Amino acid sequence: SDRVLQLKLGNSAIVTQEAANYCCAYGEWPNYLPDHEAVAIDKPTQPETATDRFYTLKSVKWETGSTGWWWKLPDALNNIGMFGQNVQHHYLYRSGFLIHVQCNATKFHQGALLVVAIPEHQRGAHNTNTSPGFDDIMKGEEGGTFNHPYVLDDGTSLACATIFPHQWINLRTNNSATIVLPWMNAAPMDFPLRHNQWTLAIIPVVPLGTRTTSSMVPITVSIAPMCCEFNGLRHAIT
Amino acid sequence: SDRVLQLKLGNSAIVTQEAANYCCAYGEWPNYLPDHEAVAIDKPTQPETATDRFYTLKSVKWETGSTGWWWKLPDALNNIGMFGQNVQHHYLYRSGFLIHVQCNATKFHQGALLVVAIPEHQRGAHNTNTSPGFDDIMKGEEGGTFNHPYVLDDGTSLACATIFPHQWINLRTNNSATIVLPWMNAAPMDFPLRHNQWTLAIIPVVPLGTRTTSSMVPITVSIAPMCCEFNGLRHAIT
Amino acid sequence: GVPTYLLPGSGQFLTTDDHSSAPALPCFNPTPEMHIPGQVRNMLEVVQVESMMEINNTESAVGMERLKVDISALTDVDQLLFNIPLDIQLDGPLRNTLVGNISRYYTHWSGSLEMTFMFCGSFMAAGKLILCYTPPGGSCPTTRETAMLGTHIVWDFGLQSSVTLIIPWISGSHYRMFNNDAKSTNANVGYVTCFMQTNLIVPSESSDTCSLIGFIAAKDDFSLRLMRDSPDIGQLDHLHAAEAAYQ
Amino acid sequence: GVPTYLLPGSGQFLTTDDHSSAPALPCFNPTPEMHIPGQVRNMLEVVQVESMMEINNTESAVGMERLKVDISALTDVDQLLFNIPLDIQLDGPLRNTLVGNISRYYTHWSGSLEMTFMFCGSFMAAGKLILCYTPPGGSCPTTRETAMLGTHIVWDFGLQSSVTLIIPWISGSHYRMFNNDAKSTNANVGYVTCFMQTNLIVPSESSDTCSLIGFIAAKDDFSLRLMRDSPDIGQLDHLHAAEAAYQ
Amino acid sequence: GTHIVWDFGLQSSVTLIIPWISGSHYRMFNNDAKSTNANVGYVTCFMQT
Amino acid sequence: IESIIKTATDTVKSEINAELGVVPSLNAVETGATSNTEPEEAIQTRTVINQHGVSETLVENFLSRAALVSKRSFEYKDHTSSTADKNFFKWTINTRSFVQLRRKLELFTYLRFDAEITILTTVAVNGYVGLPDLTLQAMFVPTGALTPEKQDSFHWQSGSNASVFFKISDPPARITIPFMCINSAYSVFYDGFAGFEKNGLYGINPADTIGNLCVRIVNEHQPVGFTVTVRVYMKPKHIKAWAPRPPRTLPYMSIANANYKGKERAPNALSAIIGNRDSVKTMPHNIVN
Amino acid sequence: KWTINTRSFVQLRRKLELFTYLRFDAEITILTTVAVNGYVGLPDLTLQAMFVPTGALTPEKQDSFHWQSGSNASVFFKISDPPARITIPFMCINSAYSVFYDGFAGFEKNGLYGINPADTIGNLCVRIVNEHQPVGFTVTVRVYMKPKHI
Amino acid sequence: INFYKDSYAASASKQDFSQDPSKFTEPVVEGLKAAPVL
Amino acid sequence: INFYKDSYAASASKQDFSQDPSKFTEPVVEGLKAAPVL
Ligand SMILES: CC(C)Oc1ccc(C(=O)Nc2cccc3c(-c4ccc(CN)s4)ccnc23)cc1
Ligand SMILES: CC(C)Oc1ccc(C(=O)Nc2cccc3c(-c4ccc(CN)s4)ccnc23)cc1
Repeated sequence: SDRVLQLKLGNSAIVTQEAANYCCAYGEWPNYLPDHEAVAIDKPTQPETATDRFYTLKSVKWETGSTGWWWKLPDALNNIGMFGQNVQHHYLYRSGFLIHVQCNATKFHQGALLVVAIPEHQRGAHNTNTSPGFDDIMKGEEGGTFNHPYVLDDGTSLACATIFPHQWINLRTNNSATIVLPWMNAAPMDFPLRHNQWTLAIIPVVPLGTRTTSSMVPITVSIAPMCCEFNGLRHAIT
Repeated sequence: SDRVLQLKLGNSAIVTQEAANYCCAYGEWPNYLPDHEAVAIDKPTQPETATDRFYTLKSVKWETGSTGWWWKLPDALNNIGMFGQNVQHHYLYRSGFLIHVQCNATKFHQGALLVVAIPEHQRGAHNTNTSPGFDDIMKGEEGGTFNHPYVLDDGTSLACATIFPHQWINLRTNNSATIVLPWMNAAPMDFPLRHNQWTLAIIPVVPLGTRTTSSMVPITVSIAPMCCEFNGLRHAIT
Repeated sequence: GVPTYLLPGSGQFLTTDDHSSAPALPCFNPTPEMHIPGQVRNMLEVVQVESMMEINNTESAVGMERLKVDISALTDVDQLLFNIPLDIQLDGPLRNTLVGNISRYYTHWSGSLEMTFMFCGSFMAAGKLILCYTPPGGSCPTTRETAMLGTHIVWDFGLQSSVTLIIPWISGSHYRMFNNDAKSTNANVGYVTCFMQTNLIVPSESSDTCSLIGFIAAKDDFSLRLMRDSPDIGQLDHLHAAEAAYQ
Repeated sequence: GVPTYLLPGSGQFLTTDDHSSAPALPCFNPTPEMHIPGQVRNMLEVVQVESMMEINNTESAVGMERLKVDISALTDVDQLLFNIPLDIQLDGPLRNTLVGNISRYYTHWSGSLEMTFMFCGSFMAAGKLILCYTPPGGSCPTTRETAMLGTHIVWDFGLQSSVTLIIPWISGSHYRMFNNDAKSTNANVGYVTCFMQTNLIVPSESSDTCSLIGFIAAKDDFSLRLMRDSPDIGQLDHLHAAEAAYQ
Repeated sequence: GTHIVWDFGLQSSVTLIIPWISGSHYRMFNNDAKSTNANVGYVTCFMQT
Repeated sequence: IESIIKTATDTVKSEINAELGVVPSLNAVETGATSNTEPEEAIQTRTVINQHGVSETLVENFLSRAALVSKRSFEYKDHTSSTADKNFFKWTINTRSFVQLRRKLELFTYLRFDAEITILTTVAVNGYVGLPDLTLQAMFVPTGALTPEKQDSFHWQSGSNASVFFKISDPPARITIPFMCINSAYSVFYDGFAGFEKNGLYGINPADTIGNLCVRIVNEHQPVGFTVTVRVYMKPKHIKAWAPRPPRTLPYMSIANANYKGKERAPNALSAIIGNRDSVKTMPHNIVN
Repeated sequence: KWTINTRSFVQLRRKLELFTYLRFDAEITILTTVAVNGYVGLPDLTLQAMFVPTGALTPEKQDSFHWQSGSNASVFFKISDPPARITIPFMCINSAYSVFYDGFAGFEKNGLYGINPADTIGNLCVRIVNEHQPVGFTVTVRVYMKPKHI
Repeated sequence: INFYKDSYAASASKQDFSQDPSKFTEPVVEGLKAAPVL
Repeated sequence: INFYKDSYAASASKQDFSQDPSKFTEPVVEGLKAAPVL
C-alpha cells in the first residue's frame, strides 16, 4: 500500500516505488473558488491540463556542506509553460500545488531531508536593521539557499518547523516526498508577481554520508499547479 | 415614441419633433395641497386655465462666449398675465412648473446645453465678504447670466450639477428639453415675492460651433405654472 | 441600593456614541411632517448618479473647458486620444464627482464603476472609438493593440449619443483603500485609455473639432466603508462674521 | 432614579477583564468570513505535534548539529549513549519545542509525553537500543541494569524507522509546576536514558557513525494551567523604527 | 511535453504511452519524414536524478 | 421603485451575446437618466454572491456623529477694569462656522433632525495654582427673550428658560434639543430674503432661527485669573434628508453667505478644481518596472 | 501622532506571531499619567484621542481645525476618569489579518517587504485639549489592546 | 434604554434600509429598457 | 450585559470547544492504524 505511488496530472505522470504515504496540508484538497467566496466578477479562465501538470525544476546537488534549499510559489513557476503565460497576462491568480521531491542513493548511504511547505515564509536578514530587498526574495525558478536553516532564516526554529506540512526523505526508508497544498491566502485570489503563498524548504537535518565511492546525489523538485484560475486579462507584463 | 411630444395646458400648446423623453423632477407630479397638509384656513382660489398655461420669456442669443443663463421661479413670472395678477393680490402662493427649453440649429452645428432645475439656488458673490443684494438676485422676467458657471456661482460644481433634475440639448440629438417640477418647499405655501423655490439654469458645457454661414441661434424658455393656488387676498402689491 | 462598579471608559465623550439624552424642552410638539420630493436615505443612491469627469485637467484649460475633451481628424491610424487616471484618493479627473466626493468620506470601497461618454459633434460627424480598461500590474498602455487586450468597448457614433464602459470590480481583496500611496497593491485600479478605432470624419461645413463629455457613476454593487474626515475641505482661520455671532 | 453604591474595584483596569465596550465605528460591516486551511481553536492541538529535541546541546555542536545525536559501534557491552534532562522550566533539550514553548506560557501542567526517535543510519546499519524513563526520587541511572528497572522500550532498527517511548503521567499531585527549583518535589519529572541493548553494526561501505533525531510531543491527556508571561522573550530597548512610528 | 518520471525499484519496467495526437484520422508512412501528414515528434530521455 | 436594500447586489454569470437590435452599452445622456448598462451586458461575468453591507452609508450614520459647532474662550477674573467677555458669553447659534460639519450638511437641501448637544469645558491658569472645579450655567434664550447683560444679572434666574448647571469635574454636559423649525424641515439653503422689505438678509430662512446660548461661570471671581474655554458639539439624530446637492469645492469665506474666491492655484482654484497634469495623455502615477 | 502597529512590544508580538492569520476585534484601553517637570499638584487635564484612517489628514498643531473631528471618531477623556475604552472592529480588507507577509506592498519593486497593505489600521492622534499652564508637565499615554472574537 | 418622557430624547434610528435611487437616476417619464433608448 | 447596537462590541466568546488536532498531527492521506505504518 503506502510504499508505491503514481501521480497523473495532464500529460504528465510520476511513479515512485519508495513513498512514505503523502501529506495533504491541513487535511485540505485543492478546489476552485466557489461563488459564495468570489470577489472578482469577470468570468475566470480555467486552463485545466495546460496549467495543471508537473513542471520539473533544475536539480540541486546534495553535498556534505549543504545548508538546504528553498523555492517560493508561485514565483518559481511564473515563467514556466502555459502556467507562466497565464500568470503574465492576468492580474489575478489562484491555485493549489502538488509538490513531489525526489532523491535516491544506495543502501550504504545515510542522510535525512526535512521537506517542509511554509505558508507566508516572510524572511529576515541576518545582523542588520535593513529588510530583505526584492532580489533577496524573488529568486524565481532557481530558488535560494538557507543562510541559517537552524532559525529558518526568520529568527525562529527549525526544530519546531514540523508544525508546518512536511515529510522526511530518510535515505534508509524512502526516496521521495509528496505534499498537496490547498490555496492558502487571506484573500480569495492574488496578484502572482508580488506575493508568495508558499515556500518549499528542503533542509538536510542529517547530512549525506557513505563510505562507498562517492556519486553526485541530486535533489529534484516537480510541482504541479492545481485548479488554476486567472482573472483580469490584459497585456502581458512578462 | 420618445422623440415627438405635444404639451397642452389651457389655451396653449407646444409640439416638438426632437425631444429626448422628458424629466419629472424626483419622479413627482404637481398636485394641489391636500387638507391634511394645509395650514392657511381661508378657501384658496384655484384659477386653473387662467394661470396654468405656457408663458414664453424673451429669447437669449447663444454665442461663442456665452457663460449660460438663469431664471428664478416664481420671480420670472410674477409680472406676467393672470399668474402675475394673482401673485400681486395674494399673500400666499403654491404651484408646480412645466419647463420647456427650445434651441434648434442645422445638422452642421455642434453644441451642448445643460438644462438644470436647481431647488433653493442660493447664490454666492465672487471675491467679497458681502452677500448678494436684492438686485443681484431678483432679475425677474429677464433672468441673469452666470458669472462662474464652473462653480454654479455658489462655490460648488457644474460637474456634479447632474444631481439635480436636468436634461441636455445636444444639437446633434435633440432640440428641446422638458422638466416637470413639483412644489418644492419646506412650507406648504409661500410668499411669492421674497423666496424662489426653483432656478432654471441653462449652461453651454460644449460651445456652439459650425463652419456653415453663421446665424443667430436663440434659446427660448416657455414655462407653465401647474396647479396654482393662492391664499390671503388683499390689495395688489404690484 | 444596587451594588455597582464603574468600567473603563466611564465618563468618556465618544463622538460616535449612541445613547438617549435628557430632553431640554419637555412636551414640545415638533411641526407635522410634510411630504417633500427627493428624500435620500442612503448615500449610495447619490454615487449611482453619473457626473462629469474633469478629464482635461491641463494648464490652459480654464473652468468649463476642463470638463470636455476635443477630438480632431488624424492622418495616422489607431492613435491614442486620452487616458484617465483612476485614482480617487489622489487628485485627478475622478475626484470632483458625486461618486468621488462621497467616497472620500470613506476609507474602503468595492464594486463596479461605469464611465459614459457623450459625443457632442455635429450630426454629420462620424467616427469609431475604442475605450479600454486595463487591470493593474504594469504601465498604462500607449498603443491600441496593447490596450485592446484588456476590457474594452468599440463605440460607433450614431443616433444614440453615448456609450458606457463598465469598469468591473476585478480585485484580489473584497475592498480597496483610498490610499495616498497610489502604487500600493491594495489601492491601484489600473487605467482607462481611449484610441481611434477608425477616424473622426466630418464634412467641410461641420466644425473640424468635436468634444466628448465623460461621466462616471457607481453601479449598485458598490459599497463604502470606514468613515473619515474628507480632505476636500479645511479652514486655517475663523470665517468672516463667525466672531460676530458672539457679539 | 435607581439608588446605587460603588463596590471596591470600581474604576480599576484589570487586563483580564471581560466586558462589552463602546463601538467606535457604528454600522461598520466586517469583511465576510472565508474558509482558510488550518484553523486552531485550542493551543493543546499544537503541543500534540511532535518537534525536534535539542539533545546535543553541547559546545562544539553548532546550529543544526545540535538537533541530532551520533551513535558509533562500541567494543564494550551495554554502554550509556545519552541522557535527556526532563526540565521544561530550566533550559534544556525540551525547551525549544512546540510542547515546550507553549507550556512556558503556563505555570501548571499534567499528562503524558511521547518521545519518538528516528534512526537515520544507512539501510545496512543494524542495532538495538533501550530507552528508559526513570520516575523521580534518586540520581539519574548510569548503568543499563539500573535503568532497566524503570519504564522502558527495547528498540530494534528495521523497516519502521522510529520508536516511541511514552513518558506516562506518574505524579502524586494532579499537576506539576514549571518551577525554577528543578529539585522541588512539585516539579521534578525524572530522567530519560539511552543505552546499547546490543551494538550498532555496519558494513565497511556504510558510514561508521549514525544519527538519531529525537522528537517530543504531548499526548491528549495533557493539560496546561495558570497563564503567565513566557521567559523566552524580552526587550531592553525600543526596537529599530519603533520611534519612527511617532514621526 | 507528455512524460513519465521513472523511479527504479522492485518493478523493473516503465511504460511511456505515445498517445495518438494528430490532426488527421491517419498518418502516412511517407519517405518525406518532415511532411505534416507523417511526422510524429520525438521521444527523449533525461536524468531526473 | 422603492425597496429595502441591505447588501450590495449579486452578479449573475453571462454568456456571449451577438443579438441584432439589442445595444445595452449605448445610452442617451440627453434624457437626463443615468446609464442603465449592467456589467453582465458589458462583459462575460461569473456568479458572485455579494455579502457587503450598506449600513455605513445610511444617512443616519453619515450625519449622526458629534461635531464642533461653537468654541469660545473667555477670561475668568475680576473684570472691573476690563473694556470683553466678563465671565460670560453669548453665542448666536449656527451650523456654518466649522467647515467639516458645514460641508456635510450642505450636501442636502432640507434636513429634519433633533440635536444632541454636548458641552465640554477646559480651564488654564493665566500667566501655577491648580485648576478650580468651577460651576458653569448654560442658558438657552429663544427668539424674543432677553439675553443677560452681566454675569450676575437677574436673567440668570431662568424662571422659564431651560438652563443646565454643570461642573468642570463632571463628564461633558449633554442635552437634546428637538427639531424646532416652524416648517417641516430646516432650509440648508435659502434662495430668498428674510423680511418683507428689500433690506432683509439674503440666504437665511427666518423659519430656522434657533436662538442664543448664554454661558456664565456661576462662581464669583477668584483673586487670580483663569482662561476658560467652552466647546459645543452637535450630533444630528432622527434624520430625514431631501434633495442632495453638489458638494462645496471652493473654500468657505463667510458664515453669512455662499461667497467664494477659490485657492490661489489648483486644487480648488476658481479656474481649476482638479490639479493639473501635463496632458490628457499623461498618466501621473504610472507603474514602471 | 502614532502609526498603529502590533510589533513594538515583544510579549504581544511573540504571541501573535504564533499564528499566520488572525481575525479579531480590538478592545482599546487608553491610560494617561502626568508628572510635574522639575511641586504644584497634578492637573486634571482633558485629552482628545482621534482615529485618522488611511488618506485622512493628520493634525499639524495642537489647535489645528483637524481636531474638529467632523467624521473621524474621537474620544474625549479626563485624567481623573477611569481609562478610556473603545472597541475597533475587525477592519482588514481581507477575511483575516496577515501576521506574516511573504510579499511586497506595491506594484513597483521598491515597495515594503513583509507588510500586507490590506492590514493598514491608520493613525492615532492624541492631544491635550487644555491650553498650556504657566509651568510644564510631562504627560505619558499608554495604549492597551485586547484581541477578542478571535 | 430610554427612560425620558419625550420620544425625541431617544438614541439614533439606524434601521431604515429603504432606497429608491431611480428618483435621481431615472426621472424619465417613460422608463428605460434593457434596446435603443431614443 | 451588552446594550450597544453593534455585535462586535460584545465581550469575549470563550465557549468554542471544537478541536481537530489531526489536521496538524495526521495530515496523511491514508489514516494511521493501531500495525506497521509502512
Ligand atoms: C442651555 C441648554 C439647556 O440648552 C441648550 C440649547 C441649545 C444649545 C445649542 O448650542 N444647540 C445647537 C447648536 C448648533 C445647532 C443647533 C441646531 C440647528 C439645527 C439646524 C440648524 C441650521 N440653522 S441649527 C438646533 C438646535 N440647537 C443647535 C445648547 C444648549
Ligand atoms: C480615537 C479612538 C476613538 O479610536 C481609536 C482607534 C484606534 C486605537 C488604537 O490604537 N488601535 C489599535 C492598536 C494596536 C493595534 C490595532 C489593531 C490591529 C489588528 C491587527 C494588526 C496588525 N497590523 S493591528 C487594529 C485596530 N486598532 C489597533 C485607539 C483609539
